[PDB]
Amino acid sequence: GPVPSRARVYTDVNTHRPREYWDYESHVVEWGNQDDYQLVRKLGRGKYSEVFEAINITNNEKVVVKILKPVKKKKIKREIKILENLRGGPNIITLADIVKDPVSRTPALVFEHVNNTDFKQLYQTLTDYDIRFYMYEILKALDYCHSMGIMHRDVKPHNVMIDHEHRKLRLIDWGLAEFYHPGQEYNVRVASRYFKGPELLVDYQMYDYSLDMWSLGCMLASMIFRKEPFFHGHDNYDQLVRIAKVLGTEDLYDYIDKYNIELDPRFNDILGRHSRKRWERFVHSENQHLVSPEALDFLDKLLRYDHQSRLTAREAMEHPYFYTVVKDQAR
Ligand SMILES: Cc1cnc2c(S(=O)(=O)N3CCC(CCNCc4ccc(-c5ccccc5)c(Cl)c4)CC3)cccc2c1
Repeated sequence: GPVPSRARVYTDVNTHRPREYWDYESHVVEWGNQDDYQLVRKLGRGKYSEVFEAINITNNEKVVVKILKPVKKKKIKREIKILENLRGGPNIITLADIVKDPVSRTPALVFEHVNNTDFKQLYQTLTDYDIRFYMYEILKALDYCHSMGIMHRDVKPHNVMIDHEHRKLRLIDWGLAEFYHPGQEYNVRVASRYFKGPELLVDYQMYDYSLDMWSLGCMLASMIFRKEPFFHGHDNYDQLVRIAKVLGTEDLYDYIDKYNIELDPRFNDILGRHSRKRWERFVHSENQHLVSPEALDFLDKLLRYDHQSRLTAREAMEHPYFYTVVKDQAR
């Protein structure tokens, strides 16, 4: 059976909190008054929610309403508790209220007003500096939630809002997030395929905050190399193959050995043998303006098989890739 693993940081943060902090099954939702909010316009739709701009009529505040599609009550409680625990954190969406929808009977989360810039208009105009800046802003949200004992587990472009006009950013969709407890075995069937860590793909359940750092690395690769998604698997198996064709099979098998992970002998044959590639082979005339030695060094230190060897959020924030942004922020 597999060798156990622990977060290198924020290991015991939840153990030191009152049980109610993380024991979301005990949480009692006190519903607000639905009549306080009038929907104004639809902003977007997901498979799990509909998002609207609304107005709080009690006081004339602009608000955003996320009307949840039916999900298991446990997972709704989890997301609410996490949002409440993280309220006020840097670049975390701020949950103002919780109301039941009259029509669908389903829950509606009410947030402090947030703006999204149509990314497509930005994508073609995003500088090397901009990427460093926004990556730093994401890292502030991740360091915060990790420090608060919470893994996002679904880091991806769709879960990152920017308001480019005001240089503002928000990490959204906390629906897959979970509390970190040392020893706990988590469901590996989380995150979008392109951003799943190797730990998920090889079925190592005793994972931690460092999952988010892999996903972040996948995002960084897609941005600097202009290749979205960067690791484009067509299935969960091929996802790991795409990774292995870049990082190499030697380090993959070293990881599996270190943690005594049992992998299907079939998987071993379809994985094959691949050299570790230099990152330079993915630089081309279109993307080279986004790529620096510092960007590649940083990327290298996120995208490791061994979850324990990846940078933490706080370490990442100290990395040379961010030096001029930090200096400039401290204007
Ligand atoms: C709570 C809530 C829920 N939804 C809301 C909606 S929505 O549902 O319509 N909405 C969902 C979110 C989606 C995100 C677009 N992300 C683009 C992006 C951003 C940053 C990066 C990036 C990272 C690192 C370095 C450089 C760039 C990249 Cl690569 C891409 C837009 C659409 C609108 C308004 C307010 C809402 C409020």
